[PDB]
Amino acid sequence: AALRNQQAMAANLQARQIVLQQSYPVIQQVETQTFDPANRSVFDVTPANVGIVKGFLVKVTAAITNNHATEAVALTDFGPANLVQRVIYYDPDNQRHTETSGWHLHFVNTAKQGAPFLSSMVTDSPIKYGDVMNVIDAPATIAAGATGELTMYYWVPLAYSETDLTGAVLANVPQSKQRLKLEFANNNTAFAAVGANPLEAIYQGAGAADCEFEEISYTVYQSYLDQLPVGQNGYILPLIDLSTLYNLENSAQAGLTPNVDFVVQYANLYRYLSTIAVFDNGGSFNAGTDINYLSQRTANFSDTRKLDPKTWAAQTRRRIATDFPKGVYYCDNRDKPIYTLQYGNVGFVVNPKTVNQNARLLMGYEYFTSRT
Amino acid sequence: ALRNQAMAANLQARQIVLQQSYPVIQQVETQTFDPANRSVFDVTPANVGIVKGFLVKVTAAITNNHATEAVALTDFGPANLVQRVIYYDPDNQRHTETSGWHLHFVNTAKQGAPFLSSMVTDSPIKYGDVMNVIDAPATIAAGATGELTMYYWVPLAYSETDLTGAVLANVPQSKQRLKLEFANNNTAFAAVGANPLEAIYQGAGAADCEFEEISYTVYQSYLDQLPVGQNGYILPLIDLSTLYNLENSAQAGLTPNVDFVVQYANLYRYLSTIAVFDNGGSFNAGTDINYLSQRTANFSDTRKLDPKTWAAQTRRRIATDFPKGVYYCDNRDKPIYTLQYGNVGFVVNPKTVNQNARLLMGYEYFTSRT
Amino acid sequence: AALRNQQAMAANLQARQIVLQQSYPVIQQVETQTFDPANRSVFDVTPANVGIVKGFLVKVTAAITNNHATEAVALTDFGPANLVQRVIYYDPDNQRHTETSGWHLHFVNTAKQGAPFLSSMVTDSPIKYGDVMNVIDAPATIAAGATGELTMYYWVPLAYSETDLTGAVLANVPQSKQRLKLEFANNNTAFAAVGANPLEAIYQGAGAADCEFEEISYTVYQSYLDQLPVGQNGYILPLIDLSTLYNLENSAQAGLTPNVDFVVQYANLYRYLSTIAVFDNGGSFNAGTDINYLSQRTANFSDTRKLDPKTWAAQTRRRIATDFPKGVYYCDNRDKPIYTLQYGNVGFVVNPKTVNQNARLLMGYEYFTSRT
Amino acid sequence: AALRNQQAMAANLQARQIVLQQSYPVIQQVETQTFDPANRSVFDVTPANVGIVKGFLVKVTAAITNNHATEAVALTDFGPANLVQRVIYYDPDNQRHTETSGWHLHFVNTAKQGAPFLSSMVTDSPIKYGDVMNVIDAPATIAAGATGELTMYYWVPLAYSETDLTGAVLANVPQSKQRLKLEFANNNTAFAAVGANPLEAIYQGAGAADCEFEEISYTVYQSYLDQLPVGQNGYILPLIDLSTLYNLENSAQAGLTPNVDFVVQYANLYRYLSTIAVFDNGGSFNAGTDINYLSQRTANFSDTRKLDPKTWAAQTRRRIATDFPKGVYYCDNRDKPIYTLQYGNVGFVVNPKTVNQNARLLMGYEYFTSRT
Amino acid sequence: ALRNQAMAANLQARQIVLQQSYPVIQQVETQTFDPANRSVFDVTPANVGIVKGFLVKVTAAITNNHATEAVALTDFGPANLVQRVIYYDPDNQRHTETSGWHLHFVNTAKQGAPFLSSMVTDSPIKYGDVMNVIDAPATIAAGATGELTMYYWVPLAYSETDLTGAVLANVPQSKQRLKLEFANNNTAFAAVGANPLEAIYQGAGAADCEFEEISYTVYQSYLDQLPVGQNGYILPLIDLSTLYNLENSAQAGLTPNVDFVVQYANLYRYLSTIAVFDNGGSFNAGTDINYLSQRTANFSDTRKLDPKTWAAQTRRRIATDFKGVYYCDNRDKPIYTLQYGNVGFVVNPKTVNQNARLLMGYEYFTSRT
Repeated sequence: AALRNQQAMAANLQARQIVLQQSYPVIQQVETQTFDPANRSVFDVTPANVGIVKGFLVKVTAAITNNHATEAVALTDFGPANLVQRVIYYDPDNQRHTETSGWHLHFVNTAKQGAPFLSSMVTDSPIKYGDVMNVIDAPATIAAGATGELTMYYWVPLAYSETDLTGAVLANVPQSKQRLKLEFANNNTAFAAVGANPLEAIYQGAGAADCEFEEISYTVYQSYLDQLPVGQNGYILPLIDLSTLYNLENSAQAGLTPNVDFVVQYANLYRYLSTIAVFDNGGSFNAGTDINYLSQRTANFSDTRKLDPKTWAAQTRRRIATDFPKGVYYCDNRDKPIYTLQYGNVGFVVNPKTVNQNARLLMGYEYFTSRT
Repeated sequence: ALRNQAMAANLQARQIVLQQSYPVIQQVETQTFDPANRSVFDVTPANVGIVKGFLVKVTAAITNNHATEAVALTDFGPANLVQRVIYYDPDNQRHTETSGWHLHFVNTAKQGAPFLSSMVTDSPIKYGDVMNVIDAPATIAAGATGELTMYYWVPLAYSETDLTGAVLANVPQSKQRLKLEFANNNTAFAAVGANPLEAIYQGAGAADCEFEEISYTVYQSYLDQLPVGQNGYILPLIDLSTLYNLENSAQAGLTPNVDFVVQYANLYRYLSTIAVFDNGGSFNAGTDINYLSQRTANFSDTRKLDPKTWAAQTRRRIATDFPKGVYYCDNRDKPIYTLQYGNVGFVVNPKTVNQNARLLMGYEYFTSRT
Repeated sequence: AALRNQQAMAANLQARQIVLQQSYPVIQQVETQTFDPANRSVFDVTPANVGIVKGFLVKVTAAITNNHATEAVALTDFGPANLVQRVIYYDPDNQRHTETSGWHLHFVNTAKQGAPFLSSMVTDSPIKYGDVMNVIDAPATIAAGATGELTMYYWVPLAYSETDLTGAVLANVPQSKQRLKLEFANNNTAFAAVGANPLEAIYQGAGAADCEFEEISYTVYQSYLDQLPVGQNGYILPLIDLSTLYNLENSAQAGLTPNVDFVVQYANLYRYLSTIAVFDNGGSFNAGTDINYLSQRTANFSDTRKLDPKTWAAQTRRRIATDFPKGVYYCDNRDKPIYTLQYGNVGFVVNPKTVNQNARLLMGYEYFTSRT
Repeated sequence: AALRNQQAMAANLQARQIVLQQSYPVIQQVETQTFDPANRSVFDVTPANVGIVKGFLVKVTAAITNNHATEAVALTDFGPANLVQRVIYYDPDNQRHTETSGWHLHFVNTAKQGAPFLSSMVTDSPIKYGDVMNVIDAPATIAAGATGELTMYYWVPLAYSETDLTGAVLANVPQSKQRLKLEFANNNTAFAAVGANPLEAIYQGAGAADCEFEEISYTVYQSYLDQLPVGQNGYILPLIDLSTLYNLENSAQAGLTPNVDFVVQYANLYRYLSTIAVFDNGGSFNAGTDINYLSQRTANFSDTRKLDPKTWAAQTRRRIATDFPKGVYYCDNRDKPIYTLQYGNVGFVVNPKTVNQNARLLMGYEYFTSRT
Repeated sequence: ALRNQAMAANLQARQIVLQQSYPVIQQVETQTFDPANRSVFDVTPANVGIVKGFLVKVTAAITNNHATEAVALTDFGPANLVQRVIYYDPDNQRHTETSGWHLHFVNTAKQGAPFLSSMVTDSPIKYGDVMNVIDAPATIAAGATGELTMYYWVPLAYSETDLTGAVLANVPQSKQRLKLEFANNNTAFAAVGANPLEAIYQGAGAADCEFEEISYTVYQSYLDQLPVGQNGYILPLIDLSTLYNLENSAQAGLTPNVDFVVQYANLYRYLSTIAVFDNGGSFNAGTDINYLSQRTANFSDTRKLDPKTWAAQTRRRIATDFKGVYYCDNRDKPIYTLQYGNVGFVVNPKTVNQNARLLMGYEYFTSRT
């Protein structure tokens, strides 16, 4: 009783280690396409069915021309992170894993790297290191009549990390394809007029109505483990890792009122590793000034980290070495995931100071859950 | 496992009862009233033989006293003439406790077509909607009075041939209780922009609509002349010690693109599930949903489907679609039965979630009186 | 002698019942794709190899634009049922089961449901039931310059029904894939000009030459039984059910002449459950007026149901509660399948009243046959 | 000792024969697509998992328009053979087999046929045989403003031949898909300007910059053996044949200097059946005039066929009844494959007479090697 | 299964016969005639040794007597100099019964290139069409006379090394019958717009074309000096009791986009199939066909292919194409149903003209039973 799982854990970990030691990691291009967003913006990519799939690195480039006669546009807070609006992955058994927004996926990529994802840090080095290759790049502004070039990368995870295969997918089933759906930005989502909500946009400004994509291009690279190890009983595989879902999902909630606790409940069964809360205060994104405090509480009137916005931000600076954009708040629960079974119902709390019309909290979650 | 013997006996006894007794449908009560004065009634069934169910006939006259604005039927319309029903047997045990609209949708699921409806055909012979069995004006114009008729079947027995859930009432004098809560001037009419879920009519003239009166007649269906044997009454003991109930519940906490899971309880054998996506007062034809499913912990989904494909399965069951935002799931041949609370859940992954969104659940299940 | 089969029958039925009682039914998505028919229209789907496969529910959607400057097009009699031109299934042993046209598969789906497949019946109910979800839908006409949206569903059967597993497929063989081939409509088959044969088309009219698909999308859902029951001798399985083929096939025959019996022979060995005969009278499809009578006869000059077209149609109204489209005739032989061994050669007969140029009978059959 | 292999050989050959005698050969379409190279040119085809796979016949058609106002373009030496730039195949175990250029695959198809692949020979026959069906076809020139239509076929081999199953693939593993990757020509590879290197191009000429594909279409047909024979121990299969890789691969080497032996070493372990050497003399392809001689030598200063270009070409005329295009040299070692273990290191030699800037030798190899 | 023994013996006997006997090709008959008077001839072969086949040489002079219009060769051209052939062995059993054009196409399929053709090469040495073995003027102008030469090989034995189908004729005096029906003034010339299937020339001057004369010479190929053993003549009994025949048939009832299936009979082991799509007198290069295939009931198609891909397989067999003529090689694994129609040849037409039909041609083995 319960000892069977203690054994299962060791067997799973043992097999994971053997797989990591014996297999060979491969990153391979699976598809590349250049398109005009005016014609199409939704794509369904069919990755290869080889060994254990760890994730996908998605490269996105775009050329945007601001055709306005006189006015410019400037990057929104999320900018190129909004080149992909939504990403959804389905495994060979047609089970959904990650299903979230490009901006949420990007903030998690940053959280897991411990710094702005794939960024180039600035130093005093006289040797010419720096932003040489423009891996993630977008012009701060695009003047009237100008064309800007952007590059963005997203890592869509299946496995939790390079050493923790929890969430990985065994794609060996012939005739049963995986599916990576990408819903890209287009001329209706990428450009926000002055005064409009910039949340999902790339550029905002007085020239927005005349901005257009010349083209968008994407290349999907699939990362997997080949040459899987075989034993007496055949393929040595961590069964728990491969039967666990590691997913990112987002949601939206409204109903905030000044000085009243707004509580977003965590669902049961899911083990929440991180939580992101974006306070879209009716299109306004503020640097903590519209919030009294944020917290996580296990009901029973018990906060584990009720903090003023600046102190909450301080905890985040310890995790990613900088602040997330205005109105974006992060919470790390990786070592002790929020799990309602072992702590009772828990909720994420925001007590707003100021609430504009159409205010809402956009939540992003990272979690583990059993397939069955 | 002396169960085989128990079940074998139960089934034999059921057949003898069906073969030997005689079916009776009898009026037990009629009443006319004004919702302004009262809307909750406790009907006392007759204690005779084996009770199978109650057919409740409801008629109403609604007057739109507005000066110039009309109102139109909501999606549920006359199905909201009864807001709730509750049945207590002679032993003080509750069976069904649910909403009028859920009861109606189950009546439809069990019939295999919109309950007591008249199907349209090319027949030149004048069959058709001759008797207006379930009927309500599509609109009631300013100053007009509309006449409505609605029927509900409150089941105790599962069907005419399966007496599981039936109630033996020749037994003690202890009374049965059939509680009915009717629509009133506060629930029947929804203003433009208001949630129409529980209403009968919605529109610009709603504030000035009112019931002229409501009338109901309850007919009790039972088996009389029960067969007697050596030890006495030949009765299906399993059938009569099992409860067949309909129940509803409400759940909230939906978030775009995240699986919203409503856990099934253990002990109950769930025959069907209905989930209504009240998206903050808006009812959409699947466009606000990514997919629906039924899932077992650590064994994934047994039917994760897009909304149209989910609707396709329902079309095979009732020959049409349920109203907008209403989703049905048939598990009659293999009832959801966890044994462990929440081993199985009903899933809805929403595409868009408005303010005050929630899922209104409706269940049909069997469970032992224990 | 012959008693071994009487036992085999009981053993087969007993095992079928155990399988149905013990296994758990599952319907799961296996593949979804959106494509432009101008680029490709033939797909080979590789389903999953899990337990006993009962069939596939195929969802097909499409957007069609009529680019003609002035003329409209209208649905043909078959309409969206022609979104799939042909379907062919191969089991793990590479044996072919169903191999037929989308229209034939659809008429059989209707015959087995007892009403137009997945249709919404019209009633006097004031409660808002009806065509709410547009499960099978297509606009009656597409005007010049307009775009119409269509949805179609086909059930590709392996097992005869949900309770009769005859024809089902055991897909447990690792490395031996099943194959579901779908040949979709395209810009050359979907649109018929005025006067052209509408048989295989979706729309016909004066604007046909300028009609085009914007896109077609399909999703294949696989229905199967999981958690198969095990006994003393291992897996309990109905061996006769799993070694019998339940197939739909179609063919074409020509050579009709006014007032002369046109006879299409049934082959031996096959047990024919139903027969569909479409009188493509040179592109004209008539409501029985071009036929004297139809029949089934066991040679030896012996008709079992020689009937005038209206009386033949009456028998069909008893089966599907309405008539099949113009020129489509149905015959139910489910309780007593046509089997030449037990009745001698048998043929399906049509004695035409009028025969246009290029007249032919398109036959559709539903049958059971032994793998070996 | 070593006698076990002598037995294994006989068992393998015996089983191969049984398989060939008992199975039934099938060639079946698996996928067809029409696309615009401007949008995409790389495709990953998932073939069916049925029985023993022998190879794939790939049909490619294209429409090319020369939009130049005044100048024409003419076929390069390789022409339509460059419609496919690269082909790569992976078996169910994710092991790579052929990985080469379309031109190399085509020259090997020719070598194995004993004449230009799928060509129509010219004869004096008065009966109208000839190029009736244009199986492999391309207009010699495409004038300014004209559109040309091309058809090309490639056979991608797994099995060595129809009677020698060495290299064939057992594709029965459910959930483990094979993969046939095709990288097609596009508007950047198909058209060479005057003076540019024509190696990978289809057309070259003064109108090249304005040439474009209207479309490219491909259809993949899979050839396999069905109804595999079963014995006492189950499936009768040639284990050596099925565990041996028959692959084509190509490479590039530079560093040539006039009158000096340029040697390309053969790797160990591989059994080389044929060698192709293309002398890309800085974009110039000459009919032997830039070469002193070619040879194969087993190191130890020992040539087995050191020949002047015309005599080398004479040996090739005995194999394919004509010459390969300018600068393309072929060497048949089928009966006695080059194997470094049994002959020591061996190399292919070219001693150039003239060497232009950017000269290089493009090598194409056909070989057998053990999976393990 | 004493078959292994029978086959083992048969094969050994065949090899002894091939090793010990001596091949002979001998003229048995020559004749010149005017098609206006007669066009059907019954040639009597010599009854000697084991007969392998007959080489039939046909020459003809055609005069275009039209005042001003010419005619041009049809697609089959001189292959239509013989309309039909029928062979009866000494036991009154028929072997081949087919058309001259089908016989010619099989001659080509068996050679692996256009029968008795001269391949063109870059050789400076003057090899080439020196002897005009099979030859016919592309056109015959008004007032001109053209000279034609055609050869046909009527096989009994399957090949020079496989005596299956050969005939033992040293046997009874009972005569063999090689029946030949030649083209005549009514079949050789097609008017513009008329079906050219069976014609040699077609064109505006056709009505006034005529044969000046036709001549034929039949050469018989056989094995003499048969080996004798203990019991007597050492003979491959299976080879000599098996018939190797070519036969043709016609089928109609084609409809656009519908599978047209021609069933194969049982008992016969079909080595090859030829299907000619006579689309109402029009012969197209695959453009009127969606696909062709060979299919087994309840096991789908073994080779459903588009017309060009079907043609590609044929190019591997005869080094050229294959208009409207389609070939299928099943030599290594002959179509053999056991049940009539278990297998069929399929053609799904794209366009069907009036009077469309498929003209089938078969090569098969079957026991004398």
